[PDB]
Amino acid sequence: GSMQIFVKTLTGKTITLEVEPSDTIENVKAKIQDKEGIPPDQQRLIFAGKQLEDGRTLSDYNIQKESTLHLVLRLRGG
Amino acid sequence: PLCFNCPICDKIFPATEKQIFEDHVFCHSL
Ligand SMILES: [Zn+2]
Repeated sequence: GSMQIFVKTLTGKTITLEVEPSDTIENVKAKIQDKEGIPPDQQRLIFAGKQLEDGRTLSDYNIQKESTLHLVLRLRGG
Repeated sequence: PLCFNCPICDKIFPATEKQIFEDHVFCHSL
């Protein structure tokens, strides 16, 4: 079931995560918070030229095995 | 070309991973 994905920063390191296609974008941000200490409200996740909405799943966005997403950091905006 | 260069930050990306490069350049806009 599960699979690994990567989350790249703009100019730093890359994060490796273990996920399932049924995982929501909100879950993935939780997993980053677990591995890096970044709250989800400070995280924009990007894939294929757009930011990803929290309540949608990876399979929803056609995110597959070994895909690389991008993490752009932010302050909490409302 | 073997590699691409980000036109904004000068990071180098292998040309074979084109979605990842394009996403990187997109993320500058954000
Ligand atoms: Zn760049």
